[PDB]
Amino acid sequence: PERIDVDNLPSPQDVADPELPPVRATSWLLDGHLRAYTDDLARRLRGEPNAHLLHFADSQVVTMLSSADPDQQARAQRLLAGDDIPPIVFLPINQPNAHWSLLVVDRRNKDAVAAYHYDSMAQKDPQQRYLADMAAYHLGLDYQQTHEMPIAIQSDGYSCGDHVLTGIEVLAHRVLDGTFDYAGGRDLTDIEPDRGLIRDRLAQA
Amino acid sequence: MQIFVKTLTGKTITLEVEPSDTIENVKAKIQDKEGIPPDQQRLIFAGKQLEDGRTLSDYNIQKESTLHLVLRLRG
Repeated sequence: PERIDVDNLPSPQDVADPELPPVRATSWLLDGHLRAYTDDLARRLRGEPNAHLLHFADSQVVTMLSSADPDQQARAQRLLAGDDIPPIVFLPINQPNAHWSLLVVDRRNKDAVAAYHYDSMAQKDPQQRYLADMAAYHLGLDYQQTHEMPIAIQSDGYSCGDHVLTGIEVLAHRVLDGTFDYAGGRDLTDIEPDRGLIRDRLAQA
Repeated sequence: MQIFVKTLTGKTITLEVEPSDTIENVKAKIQDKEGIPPDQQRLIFAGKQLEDGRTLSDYNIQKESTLHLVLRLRG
């Protein structure tokens, strides 16, 4: 006996991590940090016009798209590419224990889907675009059509996560203003990430 | 007794553990088999995260149980 409660368990990626280390001035960002930031952002945009078009994807779900288990990758596609899923999706792309980069997919036009990849590294790694291609491939897109877009070049070896979070926040406010669609609307050449503001968001959330 | 550990990329890791084994000890076995340091491993069972200082028996984990291994991704 000694019955164990299994009534309505969360999926593994939604289980909390109470031992999640705090972020500092020079540490690399973790996936738990990225999600805490986007969970708070989605809350700050709630009720604003056009906020219903955005969806910030969990990085763990981005990796499940390439899972060898077919049930897992099907769950990821239901979470990222369904009829009730917002058409503008932000996918964090992780090179394990190395780098972070951003991939955006816009599905407003179902007969022509646009994809944008942002990589803040000075000399780009072919392996990073490869992982962005796998994500688009598993989302039913042609990876050859993904655009390699401009973003501010990191001047340290730890703020690639900051560039990802800042680009997500900056672009989201452009969807709210309607400037996302102007010429150069998806250009992030002039962003300036702020470690202190990011730490502030995580504290007061 | 043999337990199973499933990652989110579709890999199952099998282990030969004892009920008296600690959570930290199980993680070292996973390090031995896959090279992942224990500072990155998050073991999950019945939708709950396991504390390093408890035992497999404390969580009523029986033979052939399935655990989830979620990683702390960094960059």
